[PDB]
Amino acid sequence: QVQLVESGGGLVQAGGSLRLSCAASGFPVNHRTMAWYRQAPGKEREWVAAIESHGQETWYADSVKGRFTISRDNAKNTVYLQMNSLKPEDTAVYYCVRVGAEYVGQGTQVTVSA
Amino acid sequence: VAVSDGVIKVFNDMKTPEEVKKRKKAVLFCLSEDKKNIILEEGKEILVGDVGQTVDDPYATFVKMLPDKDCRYALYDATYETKESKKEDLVFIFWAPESAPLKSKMIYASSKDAIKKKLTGIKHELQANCYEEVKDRCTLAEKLGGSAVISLEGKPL
Repeated sequence: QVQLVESGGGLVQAGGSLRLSCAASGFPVNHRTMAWYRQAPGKEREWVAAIESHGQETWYADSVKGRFTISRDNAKNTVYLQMNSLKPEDTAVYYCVRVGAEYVGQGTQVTVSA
Repeated sequence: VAVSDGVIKVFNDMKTPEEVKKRKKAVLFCLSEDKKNIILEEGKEILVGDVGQTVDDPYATFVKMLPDKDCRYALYDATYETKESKKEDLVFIFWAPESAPLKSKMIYASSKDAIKKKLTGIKHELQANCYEEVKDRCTLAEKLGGSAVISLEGKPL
């Protein structure tokens, strides 16, 4: 029943902007702690942004502070990651997950060309 | 976040009658004060020798030790049965309740991969974000051996 469907990735020029979306079903995004992490091939996952359940307190990794914003639309049951000032080091597959739950979607590829 | 020696030792121990009574049945791990290390949480364990003496239902006692508003890791040594076999396996548990503060919760969430890599040979993981999930014996049973598991921790499912 639970689905986490990321989209919005693509190839972007360094310095550009992109907005990722995760369309969720089977649970309400405003009742879970939703987080974005990214994974480059052969590397460990890097958690980059999260938004708490009920309230909207946010958390950001130091590597994306000042450049990324996480948000959600409760009515659309969707979580977003607004990215600005993208860098080659941001190239990765991006995943949107529930903290404390096992299941993960397929992610969306972001590629930033120098 | 570093993993303390103690966590490394306890895992390897869990992988004479008096010595057997000192083996861990369950153990909780938490962040150190400076949030730079994952350490044993003092006193938050069940020993094999506790069971039948001060502990009657170790899984229920384990759940009672989970904090309402903070995250934890844990190892639980679970016994379970299918129709044809009786098995015992370690389960790595990540406890992340919704009302835990986001800042340290994200440290726990982002550090889970690093601690699990220290627990070489760990075969099963249960993540939970509320008590209804962590108390779901059917869910633990399914994380352990799927739909073939019919009893768990000495009780029928």
